[PDB]
Amino acid sequence: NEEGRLIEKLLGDYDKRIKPAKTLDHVIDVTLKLTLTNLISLNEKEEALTTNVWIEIQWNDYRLSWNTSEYEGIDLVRIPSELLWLPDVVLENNVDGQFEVAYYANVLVYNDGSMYWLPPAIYRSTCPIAVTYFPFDWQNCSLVFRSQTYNAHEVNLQLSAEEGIDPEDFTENGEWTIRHRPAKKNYNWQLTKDDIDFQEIIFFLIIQRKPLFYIINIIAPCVLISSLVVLVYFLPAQAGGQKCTLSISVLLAQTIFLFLIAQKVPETSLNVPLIGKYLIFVMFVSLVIVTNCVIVLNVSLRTPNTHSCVEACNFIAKSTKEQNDSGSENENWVLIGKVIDKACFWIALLLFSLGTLAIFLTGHLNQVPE
Amino acid sequence: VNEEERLINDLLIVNKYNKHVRPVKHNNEVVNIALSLTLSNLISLKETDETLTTNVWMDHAWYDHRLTWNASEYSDISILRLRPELIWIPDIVLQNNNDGQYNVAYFCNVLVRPNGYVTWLPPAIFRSSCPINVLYFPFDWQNCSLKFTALNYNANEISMDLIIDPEAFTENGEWEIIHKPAKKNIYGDKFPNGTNYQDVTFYLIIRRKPLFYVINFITPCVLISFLAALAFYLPAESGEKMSTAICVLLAQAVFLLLTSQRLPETALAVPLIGKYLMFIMSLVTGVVVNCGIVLNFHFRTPSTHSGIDSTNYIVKQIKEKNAYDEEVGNWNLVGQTIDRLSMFIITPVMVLGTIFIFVMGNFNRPPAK
Amino acid sequence: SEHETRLVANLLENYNKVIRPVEHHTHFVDITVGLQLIQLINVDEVNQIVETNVRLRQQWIDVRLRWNPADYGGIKKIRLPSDDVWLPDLVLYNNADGDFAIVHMTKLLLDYTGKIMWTPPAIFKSYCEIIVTHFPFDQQNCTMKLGIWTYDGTKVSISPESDRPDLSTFMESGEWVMKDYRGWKHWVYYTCCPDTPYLDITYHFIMQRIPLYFVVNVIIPCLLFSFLTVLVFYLPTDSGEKMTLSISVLLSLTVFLLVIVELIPSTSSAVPLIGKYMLFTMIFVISSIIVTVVVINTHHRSPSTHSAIEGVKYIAEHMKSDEESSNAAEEWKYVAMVIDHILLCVFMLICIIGTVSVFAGRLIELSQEG
Amino acid sequence: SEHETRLVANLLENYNKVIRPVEHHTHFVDITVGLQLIQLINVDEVNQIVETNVRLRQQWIDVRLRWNPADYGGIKKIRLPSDDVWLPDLVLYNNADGDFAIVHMTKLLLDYTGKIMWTPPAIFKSYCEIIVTHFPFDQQNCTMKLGIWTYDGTKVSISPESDRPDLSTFMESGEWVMKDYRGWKHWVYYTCCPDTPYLDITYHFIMQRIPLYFVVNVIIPCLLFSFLTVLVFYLPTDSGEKMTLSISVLLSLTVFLLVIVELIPSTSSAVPLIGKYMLFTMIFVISSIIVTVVVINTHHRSPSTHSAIEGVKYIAEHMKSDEESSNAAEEWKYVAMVIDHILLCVFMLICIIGTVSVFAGRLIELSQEG
Amino acid sequence: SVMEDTLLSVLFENYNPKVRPSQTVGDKVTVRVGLTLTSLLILNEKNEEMTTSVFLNLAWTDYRLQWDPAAYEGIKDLSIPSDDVWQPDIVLMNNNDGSFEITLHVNVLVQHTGAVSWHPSAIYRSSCTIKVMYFPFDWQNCTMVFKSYTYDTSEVILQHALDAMINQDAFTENGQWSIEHKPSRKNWRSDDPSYEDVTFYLIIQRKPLFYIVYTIVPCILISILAILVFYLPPDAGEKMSLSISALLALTVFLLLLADKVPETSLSVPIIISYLMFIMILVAFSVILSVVVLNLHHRSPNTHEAVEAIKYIAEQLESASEFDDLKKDWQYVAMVADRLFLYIFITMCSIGTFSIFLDASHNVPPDNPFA
Repeated sequence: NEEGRLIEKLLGDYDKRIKPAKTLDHVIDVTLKLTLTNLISLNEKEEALTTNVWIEIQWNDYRLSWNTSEYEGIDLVRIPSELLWLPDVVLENNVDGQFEVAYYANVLVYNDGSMYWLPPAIYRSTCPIAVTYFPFDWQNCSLVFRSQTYNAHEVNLQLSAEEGIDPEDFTENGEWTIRHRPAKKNYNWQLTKDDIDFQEIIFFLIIQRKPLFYIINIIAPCVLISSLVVLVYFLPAQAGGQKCTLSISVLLAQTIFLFLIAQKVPETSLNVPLIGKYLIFVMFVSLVIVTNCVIVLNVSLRTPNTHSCVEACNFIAKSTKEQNDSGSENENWVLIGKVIDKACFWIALLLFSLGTLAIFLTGHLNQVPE
Repeated sequence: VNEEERLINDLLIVNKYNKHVRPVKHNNEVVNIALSLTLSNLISLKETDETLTTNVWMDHAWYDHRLTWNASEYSDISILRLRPELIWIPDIVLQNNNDGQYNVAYFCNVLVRPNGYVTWLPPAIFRSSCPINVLYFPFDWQNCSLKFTALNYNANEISMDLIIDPEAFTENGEWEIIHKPAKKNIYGDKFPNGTNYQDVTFYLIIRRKPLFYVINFITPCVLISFLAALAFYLPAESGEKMSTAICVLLAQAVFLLLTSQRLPETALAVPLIGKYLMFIMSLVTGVVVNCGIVLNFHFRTPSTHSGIDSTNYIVKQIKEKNAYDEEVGNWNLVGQTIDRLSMFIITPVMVLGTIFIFVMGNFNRPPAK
Repeated sequence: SEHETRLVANLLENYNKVIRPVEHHTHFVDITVGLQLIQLINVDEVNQIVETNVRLRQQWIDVRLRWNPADYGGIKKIRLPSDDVWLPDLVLYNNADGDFAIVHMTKLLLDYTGKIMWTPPAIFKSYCEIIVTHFPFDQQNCTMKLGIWTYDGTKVSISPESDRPDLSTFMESGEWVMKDYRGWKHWVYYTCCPDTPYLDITYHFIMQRIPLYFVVNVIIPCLLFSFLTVLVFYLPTDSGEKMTLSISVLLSLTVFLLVIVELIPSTSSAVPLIGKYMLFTMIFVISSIIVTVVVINTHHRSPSTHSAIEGVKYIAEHMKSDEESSNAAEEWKYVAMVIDHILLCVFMLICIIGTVSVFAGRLIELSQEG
Repeated sequence: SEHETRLVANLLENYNKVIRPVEHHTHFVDITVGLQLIQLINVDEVNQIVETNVRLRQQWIDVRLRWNPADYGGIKKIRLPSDDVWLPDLVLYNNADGDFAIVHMTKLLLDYTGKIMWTPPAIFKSYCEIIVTHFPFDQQNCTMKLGIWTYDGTKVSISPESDRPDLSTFMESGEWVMKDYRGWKHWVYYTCCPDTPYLDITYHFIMQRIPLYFVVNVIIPCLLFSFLTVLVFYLPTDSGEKMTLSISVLLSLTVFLLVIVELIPSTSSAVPLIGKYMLFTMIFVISSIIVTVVVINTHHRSPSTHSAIEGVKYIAEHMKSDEESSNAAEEWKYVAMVIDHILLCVFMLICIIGTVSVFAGRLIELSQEG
Repeated sequence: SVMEDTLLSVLFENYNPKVRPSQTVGDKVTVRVGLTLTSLLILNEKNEEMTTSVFLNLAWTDYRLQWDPAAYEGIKDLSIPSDDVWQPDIVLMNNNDGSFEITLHVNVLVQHTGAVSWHPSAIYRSSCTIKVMYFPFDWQNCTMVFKSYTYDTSEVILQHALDAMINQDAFTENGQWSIEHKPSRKNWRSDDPSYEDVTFYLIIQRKPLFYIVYTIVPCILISILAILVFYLPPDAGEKMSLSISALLALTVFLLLLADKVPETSLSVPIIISYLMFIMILVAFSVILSVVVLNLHHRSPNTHEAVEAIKYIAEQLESASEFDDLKKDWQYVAMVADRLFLYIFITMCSIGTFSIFLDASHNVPPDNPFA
């Protein structure tokens, strides 16, 4: 039906770069929305991410409501992307890595100027997550994206679901989790003093993490380690004196392990994000353990050395007996461990307090945001 | 305006100009081309793989015999600009150092002399496979060879004739640039039965040697050494801490072997000469042996490693008797041997420790020659 | 030639590339997919990405491509390059990790009559389920869906041909190993839109892992360390003069076990293996730990130990006796009746625990072996 | 309408793009520019690379762009696409490492006039000074020059604008801080050639780095290894009976920090620094060694300490008298008098090169702070 | 001018850009392929990936470009870009690991009666069957198959250069490696109507002789410590302790050896062969160190009335001395000698074995490089 002739008609008339514009002072109304589908990389030390976004694009151009041969042959249409006005998308706040295959995707015409286009894009971005978003109370990732291109005086974007998410297409390769996701539609004029307002799209993303696996990676070493120094503490009451050298081997080994745990995981928070909180209990719990641990030896270090003619000769020999006894005896008196035994229970409660102060407080920072 | 618009419509670059025809003034020898090479920067040096990423100013000159000008072209301005399409562009090829395609030295803005001669000379980020070998590491650190030219054309379609170096040295080279000659040529080969295309041959003779390996590297050899050194001093001042004298060898020993381990690691980074690697290993060994000798000769030793009268006579008999036992131990002592030992350790410290810095110095007198 | 020039020119003139073979409102464009993965190049557990060999067998028909002695006449069916065609925008839904390799501008074959195939030699980047369940010995089935991008079944329709296994031409340079793979068809209409949307090929990759070199290295030190530990018990009861001797030991061992753990988490981090696989190495490796700890604290456990010329000989002899007493006290201290008990105490335990360990070992060897 | 088509049509017929707008043998193309830096996403430390954004504000004129009531009439200041314009090839001399990201294909501000400007949110990777002397405590000012490339003076011209500071949009998450930033213009003719070459804006960034995290943990293992060596000396006094013990802790201590230095080489070459620096830890750590060198050499310092019936009772006590004098002669050697001087000897020595380390440290920050 | 416009104009009047250099279906046009190699840069021994560089010389004859007086007789040789014709495409069945760099679309040498010469050098990403069979001194085997990638020999034919050209034609001097050969066999895959690929064989030889040398040290040096620690026991038996330090150390060592190795096969791995038995030699000085340990284990103890006093005395000392003399009986060193010479057998036998293996490896599986 006129199929040929109608096509040929308006392709006389057809203008590309021009918006279907009454005039050039009062803009078009454009519809947009995004459905997450892939959160590829969460580099939080370096606070950037890559996501496959469904760029729901919609807008009106009556440059083409149709008659007879188009509107009514097919209320629906597939005409090439590369044939008119298309907005250049980007996350003012996030857009970090040019769009990927997110453009040059066939566009959807109505027959009264309804226009709809979705497509998919993997790109980089730049959310929160510096030295916090570690905690239990999540950081809202706030991404606003619009058109790169023009400013709101001849373009005007519309929005979605500020309320309802997130895990529609959340990565399963999270150790993370999302618990809400805000989205509002707004204008451009900021702290900085920028006028000629260019609309945009705000994307809040408060999310959880911490399904902990390493937890007990961290957990076991340093329980092991507290019982390891529990051996250092109770095995000295039992021990003899050749247990000086004993003990020490232990402290060598004790921190060879210690620091090697301190090298490990420090690295970890460098290569992904950062939060100090948890950081701080480990090293410093770990340091005070050390602390007291060699203090302990300085406690069984202290102490200066505990660390007839018949009868002329009977006279002197019966003195070497009493004599050396007295001396030997010296050592006795000197190392009668009143210190040691109690030094077991000294550290014991102290050990307990350390333990406790920590796990107790971890039982809290898990039991408030529980 | 001089009939300008109109004249650059007269000439028509692309339309009057044969873009598919080489303005060689028809059949003769060639249009006469000259290349100029100026490095703007050297960003990375690889030893292991013979590969260098460097930036060059591709200064190019050749006559466009259709680019002679008249009044509103020549004169109006003896010098103008013109894009890559209004533009025969060759393929100067880094013949043997262009195993890394030329970037941003392809078709950018060129300079239009006022009667054909044209001038195109921008930036080249490139990668090269220079004459490394496992031998660009001896101190000479050789001469890097590179040839530049329009690849395609022959000595009857092409002729290229011919600057330093430290024009734009990368100061964040661990190496040092001694020199930098430049001389063009032309050449006939094996498979071609003609002579042809002429080229820019530029040899780079350099030298390298951080002032920062010396530092941590000699540090651990005097350190180490003194352990071997101290091992033997301490078997005098008390050689009875047997276990602990030992421990030291376990200790000095494990420390020595990974040392040399970090050695081949930077190694692979970069293929190592035979000069340096021998003094190291041949000597470390040196020690090694003498730590194993240390061993045995430090713990070799098996030991040093009337009836009232009848009764107390038994004891003065167990007395003296086990005094020959007891003594059996001091036998083992060997203390007139003391000074010797530490002596015969000093002799060989002085022979080796010197032998090395002796080899130092005998190769540190001839280069100053 | 048989119509030769008149052939060629007629054809350019009356033919619109851009036009999609739209033959009244019906069948749409009927176009079928058929993937034959010639071979695979590489695959990454960590980042469930694969680079593979596909020859895409694409069929469809344009009745506008039937001919006479002026097209067929010339030469039967021929070779026509792409361009003139309408090319579906194929896409691996939950895959599709980028754009098809060397896809664009290749050739195809037309018959005198019409029928066209486009079966080109692809190799591309993929994206698939591994889940924590892929490094199963029992595997996970990689769910991979394929079909027409942004066109439903009204406008056009991607269909199936086709079941085939995965191990049909599986990469012979995997470490690894398949069970089977199957692919069935489906039509996805959505709860969105009352409409009839496109069609899809769903792949199911069912394959289990582990070239067996790895496996060996790691478990034999654990048997090796078995024996050391073995001494660790035997040494001590048989003479606790080198107690600190074995101190050595305990230090240099658990660090070893430590070092193993670095190696297989990074690989964790580097290759996801279903987590509950790790508590195997967990308890097991950890009992080496609780065993030590105890055995060698307890090894320490012990308080102790770990006429008148005649009556001068009896004051002296009486000094040799009491101390007679006392000698026997401290040896009375380190008995060799009960160190025997800890020996068989825990060794039974170890062939308990051992056999237990052998449990999950043997168990998912009852399910792999099949 | 208002000469609608005759206005658009006329502008493209007498419009060309081969030509640049150059005005007589003149004052060059009056190019205006400066700053709009608001984000620095990534910059490396180790390599002195900087990927930032700056909207390069350009401003110039071209008389030919003067209009009447049939282009100014219209709509005053309309905004043209960028294409139509002969854009300056701007670049960071030294630098220019990256392609400028997002410049092509833009929006361009036209007036009825004349007035033209284009604010392009350019993001790119950079390369400038810093050196080995960047991260001192006395600073460095990265020199960054920008301007046209292969065009001198006699053609073409740019000029900097305005004073704004550096800490204007300095990274707040900076392990670091700025002090100041200046940019002044200039034109560059060379001694080479008698010609006027190109014009350029030279920035200089002056800012100190390092956040303190790294710091608190470098020191710690310092202090705590000093304690050990402090123990190294105390021991012999308190517990010389463990001299072999004291050797233990040296092998201990030394291999530990030998080890700490591995890290360094890996993290230093992975974020480069002036050598100058390590020369501190150097001798202060060689100091532990140099000091165990002398103190245990000195520790071992001492060569050896490191009637007739009546007659035999006297042959026996005589056995005892010979020896007794003699042993006095080994204890004679370890007097425990000059052990309390070596600790004091070195207590004061270690109190002073420990206040040493604290010295250059503080000095240098009396010089930083300033 | 001699009818220049005329030839020039006929040619571009009868040439077809889009067309095959043939007249219908024979025969086709017999193209010559033959590559002068430049050098090779990287053998990724591990994965079997080959990046080299060569010249793509193609050459056939165009009867469509026979010239006449002025470009024939004028200038018998003229340079002309490509673009115009059928170019090879070529993929390497195996191989073709990725694109062409300077290979295609480069100018060419066109002779008078239309011989065509095309002279490009290129880098190409290939990966051949070097396998995990590129380390046995016997070396191996590979297929390098080049050929186009939609073209099925049916409209042309491929033919090579030499067959002796060798692969030590351009063998890389830099190579720590070496060159047995490369033949060249043309093939046509009958599983296809298409005439495909050509197979080029790698008889390659890898003898970088640099660090095996100091690898020989660990095998001989290690045994040092071995002979040693089994030569220490009946040397100073009170090796009691120090013994176990020997092996903590000896063990950890041959472990870390197992650290490095897996890491260096990293880029690099093959045939365990070397590994396989030094592994054995490993497990050897494992278990032999441990048995001997058992050897030590061993020792189930060790691991007047005036005359009435006298008597008392007489009994005290003798009594207990033969009891302690018993223990002497119980640990005499008859074993140490016999088993240290069992140590003699064990270790100079196991030593002269992999010395044999090694002896056999260099001399036996060498030759068959042909």
